[PDB]
Amino acid sequence: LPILQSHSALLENMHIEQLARRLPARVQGYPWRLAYSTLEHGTSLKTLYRKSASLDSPVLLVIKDMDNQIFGAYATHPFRFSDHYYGTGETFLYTFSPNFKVFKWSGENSYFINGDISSLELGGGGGRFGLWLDADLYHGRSNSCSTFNNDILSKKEDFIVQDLEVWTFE
Amino acid sequence: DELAKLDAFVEGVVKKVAQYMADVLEDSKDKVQENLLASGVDLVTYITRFQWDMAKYPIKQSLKNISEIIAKGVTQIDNDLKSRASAYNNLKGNLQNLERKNAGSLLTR
Amino acid sequence: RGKLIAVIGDEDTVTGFLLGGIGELNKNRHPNFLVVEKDTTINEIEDTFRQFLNRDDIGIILINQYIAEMVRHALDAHQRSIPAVLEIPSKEHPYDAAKDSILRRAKGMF
Amino acid sequence: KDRIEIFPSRMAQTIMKARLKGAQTGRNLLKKKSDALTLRFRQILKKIIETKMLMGEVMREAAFSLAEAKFTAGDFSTTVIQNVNKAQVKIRAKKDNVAGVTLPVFEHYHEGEQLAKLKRNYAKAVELLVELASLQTSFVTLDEAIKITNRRVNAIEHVIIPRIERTLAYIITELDEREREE
Amino acid sequence: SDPVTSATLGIVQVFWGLDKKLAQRKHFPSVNWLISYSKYMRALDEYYDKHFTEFVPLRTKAKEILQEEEDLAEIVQLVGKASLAETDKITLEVAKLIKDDFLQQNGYTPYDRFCPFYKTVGMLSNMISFYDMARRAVETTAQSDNKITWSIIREHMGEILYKLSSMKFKDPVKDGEAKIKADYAQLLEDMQNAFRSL
Repeated sequence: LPILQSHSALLENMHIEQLARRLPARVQGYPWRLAYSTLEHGTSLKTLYRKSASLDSPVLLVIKDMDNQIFGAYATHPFRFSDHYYGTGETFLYTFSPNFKVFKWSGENSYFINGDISSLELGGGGGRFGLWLDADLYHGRSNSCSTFNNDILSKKEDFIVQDLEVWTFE
Repeated sequence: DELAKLDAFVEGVVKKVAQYMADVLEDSKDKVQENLLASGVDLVTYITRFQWDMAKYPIKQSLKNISEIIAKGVTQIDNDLKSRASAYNNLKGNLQNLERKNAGSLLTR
Repeated sequence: RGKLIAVIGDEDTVTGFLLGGIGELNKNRHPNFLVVEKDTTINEIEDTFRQFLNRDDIGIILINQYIAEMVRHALDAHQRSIPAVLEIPSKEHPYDAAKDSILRRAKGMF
Repeated sequence: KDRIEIFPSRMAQTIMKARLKGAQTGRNLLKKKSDALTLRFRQILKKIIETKMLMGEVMREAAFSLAEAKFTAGDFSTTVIQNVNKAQVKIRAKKDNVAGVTLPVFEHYHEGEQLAKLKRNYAKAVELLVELASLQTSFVTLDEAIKITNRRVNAIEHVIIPRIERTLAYIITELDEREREE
Repeated sequence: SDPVTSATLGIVQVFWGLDKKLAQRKHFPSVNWLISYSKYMRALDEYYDKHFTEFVPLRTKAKEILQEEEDLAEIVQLVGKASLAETDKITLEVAKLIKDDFLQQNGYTPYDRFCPFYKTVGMLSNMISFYDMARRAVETTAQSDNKITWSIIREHMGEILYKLSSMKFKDPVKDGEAKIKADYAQLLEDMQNAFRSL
């Protein structure tokens, strides 16, 4: 019943079980491949976009902060540099806090994913982001945004990435 | 015209992915045709109760862009069916060829 | 606008590459092909090959290798990169092997 | 000439040490340019001998198509030579860059079932040939630029740097003379 | 190398060196911006902070642009610009603008006999504002189906480049501080509107 992965490091089986119940029909019954990991490939946003640039299927983002909280997003499109917001309403944010919560689209706006040379972010609605990351994958921020109506995904609004992974279904 | 070609394509992908499920399940074509579902409801219920899925296909995009979103996903389902069907049929062929060498002449056995 | 492609061949690979849509005849009514019929004088397969080689409208020259070989003198003497001479194979005469005028640059390497 | 003719002084030392660091820097950048051009040249040589092993398929099939087609129809080549006019496959020149060398390349653009099979089986051949001439116009242009670059790397190493070093050794020798006279 | 120069640079807090290449090419004043120095730049820091606020970041970036161009110029002589990135074309072309239309100053004409420090800070503010916008437009359209270049900016913005290169021709004896500031602020608005329109 639990899914097949080609390796793993931030997720234990109880995280795999609870995520795999929620992923869309698009990606049910596919093995998970590790596209990027800070622990395998070194730590930078330019490396994350470089490893993602060949992809053409959805991705799961997993983050562990320095307070050990696990959170991230499921995103309908790979993380790429974009002039404007992109993605579709099957995108969601999630956290284990320590109980698993998932914040699917509110229907209010389509500000799902935005990538820049110096940051990656998800959500919108004023100055808010459900998840923002710096060029180093060192500082990030999470606050409630009206795209997802999310909680704070970390233990704090402002956080340090301990480590980060991007998985693709392929 | 572009939609008229795309309808004939996706109707074909629907007929292929339904037919190959009857080839896999084997038990009876009417029981398979009765046990087809979309969104976990009977197809007559699905069509009768239709509402556009905003999440999968965005309303506020152009008709052309929505058409291409539907075409890409259907093309993926077609390719992945072809891959999985080929990989499954190989086991079915090989297992039958071992059975054909339990059968046959004392020369071929 | 753009260049043409030109053809210097046995009659069957001038029906090939012509049922392929290559090649015109210009406003001066100069053609774009040559047909090495069996009684062709050896000068002819140079006389037109030099005309192609220093026209402006020809981008590629396609030559069946056995009649590049009849002019191996004039053909290896082309040092420029402007019209590219492809030594294609033929029918019953053997296919493209060694002896090609361009591959020879890599003498210690191919 | 053995030396650069500059008159001995601490100003002349400062200038000739600036030339020496200049030439030794120029040599290392030109050695990098020579390698980058040579890596592309040893790549497209593999593409050339690979593509020529597809001719031995697509011309065979085209030849068989022609035999079958002329066998079917009785004739074409008596008239499809004579029917030539303004015609539908041509070349646009186009460009690629390698370490600042510009390479010319070509781009193809386009203006009864046995005859249709023959039209496919020849059209798929001119798609090898317009590719292969892009590789051969690149290769012949890239070979020239490697030779010019390797000649500069050699001239800086064998001609230009030694003349600077002989000049710089003379200046130091003459400044010792002025000091001993003083 | 001289004993008088060697003794003097052991003492003085400011040195303005010449370049004989600038002198021979009739660029004036012929001051070498890569060997000159001032050791008063920390002492003046409170004066600039109180009276100007904007300037020290502009000066800092100007000295970076002029050193980056000196690093680029040694290499384009060997390999002929064909490998050069768009940000680096942007860097060469702003370094020229600074050299020719800010660092160059004719001392024998009414408009530039004396350049006041508001005229000086205003010109440099606009040239460094152009560099920020132009570099952002190029970088922010890398990894794109539509990509900006220096040539695209030049074709779109030739009248802004004309206004920028002409800022030196304001005469502070005819035109007051308020007029020169209003003209230079209108050129910032014209730049921002032109880049927003690109």
